[PDB]
Amino acid sequence: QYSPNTQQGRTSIVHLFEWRWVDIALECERYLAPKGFGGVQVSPPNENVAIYNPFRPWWERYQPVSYKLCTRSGNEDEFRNMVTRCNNVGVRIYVDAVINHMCGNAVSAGTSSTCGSYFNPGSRDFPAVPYSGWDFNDGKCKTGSGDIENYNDATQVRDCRLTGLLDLALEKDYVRSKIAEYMNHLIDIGVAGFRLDASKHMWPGDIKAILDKLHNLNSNWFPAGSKPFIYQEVIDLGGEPIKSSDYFGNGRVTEFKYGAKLGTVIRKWNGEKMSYLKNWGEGWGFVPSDRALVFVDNHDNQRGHGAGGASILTFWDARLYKMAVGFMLAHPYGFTRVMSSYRWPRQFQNGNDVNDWVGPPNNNGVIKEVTINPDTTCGNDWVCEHRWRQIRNMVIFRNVVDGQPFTNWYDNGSNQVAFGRGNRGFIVFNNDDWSFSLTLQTGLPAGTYCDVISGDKINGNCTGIKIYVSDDGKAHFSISNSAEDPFIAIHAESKL
Ligand SMILES: O=c1c(O)c(-c2cc(O)c(O)c(O)c2)oc2cc(O)cc(O)c12
Ligand SMILES: *[C@@H]1O[C@H](CO)[C@@H](O)[C@H](O)[C@H]1NC(C)=O
Ligand SMILES: [Ca+2]
Ligand SMILES: [Cl-]
Repeated sequence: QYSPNTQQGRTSIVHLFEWRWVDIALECERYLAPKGFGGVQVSPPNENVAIYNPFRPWWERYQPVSYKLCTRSGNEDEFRNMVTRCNNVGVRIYVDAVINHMCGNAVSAGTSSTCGSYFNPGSRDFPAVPYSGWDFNDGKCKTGSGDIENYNDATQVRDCRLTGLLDLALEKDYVRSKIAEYMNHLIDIGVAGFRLDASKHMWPGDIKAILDKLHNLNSNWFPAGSKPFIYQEVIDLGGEPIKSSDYFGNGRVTEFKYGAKLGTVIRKWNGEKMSYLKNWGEGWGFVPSDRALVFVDNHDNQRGHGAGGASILTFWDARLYKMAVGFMLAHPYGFTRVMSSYRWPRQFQNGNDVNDWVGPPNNNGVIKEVTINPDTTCGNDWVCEHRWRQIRNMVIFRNVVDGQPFTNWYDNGSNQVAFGRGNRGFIVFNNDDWSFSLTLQTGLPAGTYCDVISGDKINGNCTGIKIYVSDDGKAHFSISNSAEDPFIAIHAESKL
């Protein structure tokens, strides 16, 4: 469960948050395959509650009604078509599995669901997925409210309702089997793995029992015996009894400390500096690299009130964001997930965004298609960070330097740092309020290299900055604190 199952050489996955299946299928063919992306995390593909008070919020997708592959992203035919087309070009699909719970206990009964299935939260009746009151933790939870009230009690966090979400009795073989039936339908369709939503709210042993019921990947696309990639969404910032290490026997875990600390370092909060990143990784109290799923931001915390708070960097902070994503993609620690978002009317009121609930761009509730502009950016309010030159080229940088050691570290005692990846890549950062002009040891063979941040290598020439490495492996780097992107990256495949 620890291997991503991406093609050799492809080292990242991209979260195409709220994208429709037909648009992801096209994206796999026209961009993800040629640009070296390993795979895509898709939004929950199972039927969810259609919420209309706040109009179709993104979070309605985390309130299941059934396991039918029928959502605003598309139906089962559209989902299968996307998995087949993506797999046919070597780009994998990872499903966001919402398996800890069904919808909120106070949601009204009826057919207000993405596939019209009937459901009655009050009576614990979800007939589309034979689930009844016998399949929930109402009698197991010990809190006075029935909801999670205190994170200092690890039992309560697993057996009670997360903000009222009906909590499935995951100890029951029937419930484990209905979840495995859903996950195996997806594996047999061709998915390569899963993001296990709300993993902190599930017992490590219950997750293990479900994973033990899962098939190996579809043998028409994957080698025999390939186990699905599992990355568990566990929010562990160190202040509670639940530790993400309790989940290592099931697969990888999301390392939320990664984006939180990279955000405080790049924002320079409480005196933090990039020079402090030499020991980035386990040295900062993070999980083992081989169990980490890393990212700068995710769909939830990019809204400001999630794991990491206001320190999280997002596309809204474009300049610093590209630098954070660049550092992440250059550094060997963990398996990287790049975020791809949609723009919404962010409106801050008393320190909080009152529009953080806004769902994807839409016409009367129907998600808008992703349009591609001649300059390769996206229209219809899709941000497409994965298409930004500075991010896409760093996704390729990670591929080129795959397996290469962290070496040749340099720092000015403040925010000007640099490091290489063996003899395959080198990156330089300037987050100080002054210029960086210095000759550094790069560890790379002599020659002319194109900076893949300010430009590209096209037709044997560089469209942006050019770096000259001499026979001694040294090269001079000049980065003004007022440059569009205060960082330079060069690698074996950007060499002229
Ligand atoms: O609708 C909601 C929802 O889905 C989630 C949610 C959060 C997670 O961390 C999950 O893992 C998850 O599956 C769902 O947040 C919520 C928090 C609220 O206060 C109210 C809500 O209505 C939701
Ligand atoms: C490099 O760019 C110049 C134009 O600036 C062009 O004449 C030359 O042919 C390019 N080199 C290659 C190898 O295409
Ligand atoms: Ca639970
Ligand atoms: Cl996540």
